[PDB]
Amino acid sequence: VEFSLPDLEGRANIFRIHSKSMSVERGIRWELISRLCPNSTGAELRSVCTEAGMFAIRARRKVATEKDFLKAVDKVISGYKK
Amino acid sequence: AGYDRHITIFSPEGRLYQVEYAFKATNQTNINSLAVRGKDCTVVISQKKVPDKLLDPTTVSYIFCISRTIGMVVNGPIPDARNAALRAKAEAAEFRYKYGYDMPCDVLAKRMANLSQIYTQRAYMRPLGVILTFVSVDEELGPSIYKTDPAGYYVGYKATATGPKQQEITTNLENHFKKSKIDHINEESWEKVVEFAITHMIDALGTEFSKNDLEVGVATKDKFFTLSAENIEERLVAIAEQD
Amino acid sequence: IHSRKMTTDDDINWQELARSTDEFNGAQLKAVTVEAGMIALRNGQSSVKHEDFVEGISEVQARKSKSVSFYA
Amino acid sequence: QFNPYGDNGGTILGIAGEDFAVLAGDTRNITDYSINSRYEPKVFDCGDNIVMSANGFAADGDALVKRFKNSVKWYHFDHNDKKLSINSAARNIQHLLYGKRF
Amino acid sequence: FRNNYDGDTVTFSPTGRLFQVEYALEAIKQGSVTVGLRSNTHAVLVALKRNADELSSYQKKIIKCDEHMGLSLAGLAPDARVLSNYLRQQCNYSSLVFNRKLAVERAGHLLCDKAQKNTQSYGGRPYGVGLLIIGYDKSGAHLLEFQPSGNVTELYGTAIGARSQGAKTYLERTLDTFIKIDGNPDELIKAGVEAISQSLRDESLTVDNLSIAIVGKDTPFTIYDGEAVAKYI
Amino acid sequence: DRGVSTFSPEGRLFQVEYSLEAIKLGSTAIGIATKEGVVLGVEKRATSPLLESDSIEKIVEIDRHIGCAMSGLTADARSMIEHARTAAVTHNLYYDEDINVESLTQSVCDLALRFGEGASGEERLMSRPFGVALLIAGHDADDGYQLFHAEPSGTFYRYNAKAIGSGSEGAQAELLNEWHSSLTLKEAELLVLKILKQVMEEKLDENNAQLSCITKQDGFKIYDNEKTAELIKELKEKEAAES
Amino acid sequence: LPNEAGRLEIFKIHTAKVKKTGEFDFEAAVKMSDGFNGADIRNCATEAGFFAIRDDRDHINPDDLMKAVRKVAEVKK
Amino acid sequence: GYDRALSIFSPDGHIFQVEYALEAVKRGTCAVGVKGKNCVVLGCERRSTLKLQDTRITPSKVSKIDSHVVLSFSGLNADSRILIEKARVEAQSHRLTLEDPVTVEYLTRYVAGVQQRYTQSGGVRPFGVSTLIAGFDPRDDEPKLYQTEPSGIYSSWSAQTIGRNSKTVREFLEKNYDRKEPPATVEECVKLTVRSLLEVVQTGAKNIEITVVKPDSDIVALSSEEINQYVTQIEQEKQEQQ
Amino acid sequence: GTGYDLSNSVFSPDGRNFQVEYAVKAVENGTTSIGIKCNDGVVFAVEKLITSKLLVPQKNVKIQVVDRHIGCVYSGLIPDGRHLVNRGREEAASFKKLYKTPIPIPAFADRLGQYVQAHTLYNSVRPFGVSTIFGGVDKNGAHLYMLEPSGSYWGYKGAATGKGRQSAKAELEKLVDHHPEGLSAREAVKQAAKIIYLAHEDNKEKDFELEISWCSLSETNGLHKFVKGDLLQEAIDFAQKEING
Repeated sequence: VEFSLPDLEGRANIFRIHSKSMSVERGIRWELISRLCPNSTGAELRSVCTEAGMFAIRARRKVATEKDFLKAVDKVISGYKK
Repeated sequence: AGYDRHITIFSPEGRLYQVEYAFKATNQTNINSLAVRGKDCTVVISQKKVPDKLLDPTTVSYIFCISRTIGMVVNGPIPDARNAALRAKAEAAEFRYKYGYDMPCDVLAKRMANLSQIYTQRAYMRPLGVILTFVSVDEELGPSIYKTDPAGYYVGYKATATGPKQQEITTNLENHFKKSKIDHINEESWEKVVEFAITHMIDALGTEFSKNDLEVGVATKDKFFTLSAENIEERLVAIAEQD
Repeated sequence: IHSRKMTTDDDINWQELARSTDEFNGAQLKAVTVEAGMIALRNGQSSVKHEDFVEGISEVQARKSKSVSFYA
Repeated sequence: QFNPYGDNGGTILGIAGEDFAVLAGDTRNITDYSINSRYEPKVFDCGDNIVMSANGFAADGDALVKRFKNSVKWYHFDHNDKKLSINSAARNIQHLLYGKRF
Repeated sequence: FRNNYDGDTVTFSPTGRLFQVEYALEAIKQGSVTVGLRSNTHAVLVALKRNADELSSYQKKIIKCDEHMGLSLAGLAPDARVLSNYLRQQCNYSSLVFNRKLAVERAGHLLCDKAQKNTQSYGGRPYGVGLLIIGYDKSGAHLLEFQPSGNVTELYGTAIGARSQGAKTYLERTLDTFIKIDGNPDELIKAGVEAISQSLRDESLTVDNLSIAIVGKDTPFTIYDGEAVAKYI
Repeated sequence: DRGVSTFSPEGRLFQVEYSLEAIKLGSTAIGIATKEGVVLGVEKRATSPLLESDSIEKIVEIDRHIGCAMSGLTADARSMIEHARTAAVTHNLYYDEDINVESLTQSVCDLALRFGEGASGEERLMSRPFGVALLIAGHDADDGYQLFHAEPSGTFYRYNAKAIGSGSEGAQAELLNEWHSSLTLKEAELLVLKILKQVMEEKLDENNAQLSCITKQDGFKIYDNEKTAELIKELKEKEAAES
Repeated sequence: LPNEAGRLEIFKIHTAKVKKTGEFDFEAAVKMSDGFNGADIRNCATEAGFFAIRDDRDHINPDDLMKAVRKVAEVKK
Repeated sequence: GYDRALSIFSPDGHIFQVEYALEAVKRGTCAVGVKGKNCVVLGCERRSTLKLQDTRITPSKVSKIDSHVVLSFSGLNADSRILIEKARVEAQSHRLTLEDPVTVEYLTRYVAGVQQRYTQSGGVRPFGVSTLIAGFDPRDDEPKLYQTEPSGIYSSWSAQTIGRNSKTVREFLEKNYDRKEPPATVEECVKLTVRSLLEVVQTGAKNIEITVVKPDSDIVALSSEEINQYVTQIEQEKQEQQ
Repeated sequence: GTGYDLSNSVFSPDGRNFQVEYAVKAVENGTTSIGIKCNDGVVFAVEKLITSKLLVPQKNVKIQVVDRHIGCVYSGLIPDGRHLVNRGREEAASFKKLYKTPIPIPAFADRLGQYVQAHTLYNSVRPFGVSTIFGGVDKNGAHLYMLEPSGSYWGYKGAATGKGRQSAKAELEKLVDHHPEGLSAREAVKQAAKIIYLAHEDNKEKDFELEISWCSLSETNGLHKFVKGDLLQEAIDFAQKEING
């Protein structure tokens, strides 16, 4: 059974799924978030939603924004490299 | 670099693993040799065996005639022996054109040693395993024996042996030469020279060997010849004619 | 031997399937029978046709599986 | 000493017309007063509506032609059987001719 | 270990040949199914062309080397081209030097030698591509199988690519019949299409995947390409 | 380092696989070939006041009938262009006419094979393969308007439309729905802008996008900043009136 | 490693307790080895015997013995 | 043969050797170029800590590539000579052959090209240097500023900064320049350049070397005396904005 | 031990490099081929494996000619054997031009020997994994030689190599003893065919097709020619008569 590398359509679904439970303020398209991943594993995806929430809590927020999700992709992938 | 025995470079200890292993297990190929000097000949006896009845033992060669006058006795395997033979033969011939003169044992020995050394430093070649004993009866020195060994080391002998009955051969000749006060025996005919050789051989290796189990190469002034099978039995029977 | 134990539609040709599998071992021919049944399980069939087995081979048996036809 | 270069005669005539063109040539091949051939095609079809004749000295004709025949073949392979244009073929010859002049 | 003998192409291993070489034989099966068949007067090549997409256009699985010769590839593309150029070069020179077309046999043996040289060279590699090379020379009709380690076999019929064993069962039965039809192109051609669709078992056949090439006693290298293969199914 | 002749159990070389990894990290290049032209569009990206954003573009002209847009490493695409210009120039001199886009891709792909230690088949002078993939678009008088995707692996396929880059998975999917066989040059360019807007996390300006076109009365023609912006101006209003 | 002499003695000794048709030429058998000590020689004996269980007999030919020593040599050193 | 590998792929689609080349530049000294719309200013560090250097034969950071073109760098001097030499030859090659003064774009392509080669080609490694190339095209009064990396990539930039604390100097510069209103007068564009480069050199007003390039071969290096004066002034400005 | 399994550019303590051992092994992993010296000639025969009816007779004969009077047959892997021979050929053409005489069988042994030995001094060239049995008639008598993959070679009276090496030496050693060396060249085809039959008994998973060739100075006149027709056909019968099954 694979748990290696999923598709663009696939990355989108796993993002959509962790952020339901969260409050959010509008302007999110999952597709856009997915786009910034050149290659991921399931571990990385879980890290994008949870990290995106943290930028909001520092500013003191309950909601998540399109900006936050982008910011979390950039951090996670780059650390994974090397 | 790499490592010290995956490519040829110095060991931790300043040794070379490849030359020492080249000394050892290239004489254990069911080969034992001796060379002794005549008065006006040079004699070599060397073992040479054929394990099939289906292997023509004529082609089986480990005394080679390098030129019409020069012989080279190889201790070690036929893949190696022909790399050294090709070099020897070429060197012999080249020498003959260029310098106008027949090739001495010593010059050939020295040239081959230096070449092996270069191949020892190379990281994409090996030193050959073979031990090469070059024989003739030079008109510039008399009967001669010069031996090279695999490390790029070489040195002249008056009588030599190889294979682990080295001690036995040496001691019998040493005691003999200390008594007679000479390192060459005196006798004209080649026949009596081969009988002297056999005497020391039989005692020392503790056995006698068949015609096809021996190969005897004789150096004479301006000829080197190998003795036919009947000719090698004639000699073994001739000492036993005495008995 | 495999096809006694379990239902089949009694049309399945071992020789033909055998040409279709390359470098299969005995245990792996037994795992194809299981996968042929997993097709069958999804399909709502209680037996296996030839097709059902062909599809079984395509899926993993985990040591060798004949399905190669990709390259553009 | 040596110069193989001479002459072998023959005559060719090319006429461009309204939709058509001819390459007419005699079939006599000589070296001096001796007859080398009394039929030997002196117009030859290289393919692609291109017919060709190298009149003069034979020895150069044969060479010029062989270099060019392999170019017709290589043009096809390397460009998926796209047929050779009269103008393009003319440029290709120019380069051949110019390639030996030593 | 695997990793111990894999790194350069100059090592043998206890198996009798290098691991990498087996991986080159494996690649052929990945690439396209091509069947080869002959009678004794003509020889027929049938090949399935694959592309990647709807809006992709096919990659050619027949490369014509001469007006009496061509070959099919199966496996790695980039090597199949480097080989087809070499064969072009070999062909032409034969014609320039010897006035000679280049026999299938003659070509196979030159190609083999080139293959040994690139499997003793350490930076070099097996090609990773097998080829079915067809011709009609003055040796008769021919099919040869080339493998990228230098294995060259002359055959009546064979297949490389997807379920080779698949096609081989078909051919071996219908063999005795079709090969004694000597002087009728169409039958041998019709047997080729009948075969190739039964090797398939996770693909289907269609007109513009299929492409047929025949060479023979009265057929100079001719491809039926796209539409015109319908009339051989 | 890493083998240059060492394949996977499938038989796909490490170096090829690694080639595929650099490609996926560039900015999208999208081509649609139509019946009146080929459109090639790129996302140039980056907007800064410390950046000259309209002095850099990713659509470079090879010839008066051939362009290429790239995606992947840009430094690598310079060696590919130097080889490609030389080959096209030498063919225009010999036969006076246009070189075929498929023909060009094969000539380039031949020199993509060198990397590593040499062969005895080939002299391998480089160290890695090229880490850029290209969409080469052109015109020829014998197949009209065409679009080609060259992979650095060796494979080159003709397409009617293809996208490459990071955002290609989405992009291609859109291309198919929008694609039909009565599509024209003017529609295709508008549509390119739609695709580009959708996938951006920004506003589409001509300092993050560049258009280009092919018409056969002018060859390969760059759709200039001034025209591309006028097209962007028209987009924003019309889209923002469907909402 | 044995002698030629050592191999002969041990072949003769092993086939003495054994039941056989025909006088055996141990001398060939020795050639067909190259340095087999007593344990290796025993495997050759039983090997011959296997074709004799099949040939439905408690005796063995010269013919069996030549084949037998060679098959054991090939399957190892 | 030493045409075999010495630069290999990453699994991430980078190259190991290019990632390591950029690190040497960062540890290094800082060079900057800021544009007016009349000049292009280049600042280069000379932070002599020790006083036992004799500084008329201590290497400079400013090279002529051509009489209207300069190259500045941050990185290993040893590698930079090798690049600097090939770039002078290329300016003279054009001059000889085209009968024409050199255009900035082609030179940049050339500088990019040797570095690009050495990543691609085997038994060589890329240089340890990033550069800034600037100058003016012939019969042209608008400034030109290019950046090249030892990856071999290249770009134009309105202003760019390299070496140690590149972040800090970009970030600052961004607040003090607009493309719509860049500076007209030499004095104020130089004031800004000296002020950015003060903030990273620490103490420096003889350790900062300014060279201001106006159109077509008016290239003039401002001196210590002049620089000390702008630093005084900056110490007056910082208590007018308090 | 180690380094000697990947290289040949350094020397084993065993006196025998592990890579060299692997080369011999692939020889025994081929087919049987043999060679018979006789009182005027040499006769060569090989077992050609039949797997399928998709293979064609006498185009996948493993007998390949060099010069005019040397026939060369092998056991091991096909590509190694053909490349080795193609090199023999080239040296043979060179020989003929230069010395205006055909290439000897002893000369050819040396030519092959030096190409193999060269690849066993270098780790940068990989050697051959075939044993090639060859021979002919020349100006200086009849010769049978066998080349082994170390770069060891000698002249033999009889030779075998391959899967069926043992069974072949047995059947040969009886026939050679009985005769002075192998009697006539005619007789030798019949004898050969018996040897192949015994050698088949180690295969038995494939059928075989018998292929013989000869080089004879009394019934071919010094040329290498195939043995086919009547002579091959009497030989199949002789084998099947005495050898039963």
